[PDB]
Amino acid sequence: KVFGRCELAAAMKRHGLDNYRGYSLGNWVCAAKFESNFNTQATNRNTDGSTDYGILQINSRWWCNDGRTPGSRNLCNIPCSALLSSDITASVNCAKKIVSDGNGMNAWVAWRNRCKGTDVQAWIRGCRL
Repeated sequence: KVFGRCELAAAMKRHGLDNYRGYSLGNWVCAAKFESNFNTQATNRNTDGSTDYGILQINSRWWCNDGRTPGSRNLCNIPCSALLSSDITASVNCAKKIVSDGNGMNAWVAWRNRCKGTDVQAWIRGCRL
């Protein structure tokens, strides 16, 4: 499922992401935009053999099990395929664990390079939240 900007904002808000660990809703929507272009089915292979899954491009080396990343930890206790679902619950729950890890949203490269320090409030403009 490819989410609309405001549709995703509302879904993330309902799932408790607005201001989670101090990150306003705009940050999460911006991250999703640049990580997967709002597509829940996005997957990307990394040079180290691990794969990024879903709306927030969560990595298989540490967070989910995809059966093909040797020596990986499954910290979110879920199969990576669960992260490609149209229901973002699994992605959100796992994202919460990642952002609490210590590096905050810096864990998401696209966020660090394209959202951090920008007017993230623009990502939720016009939305009925």
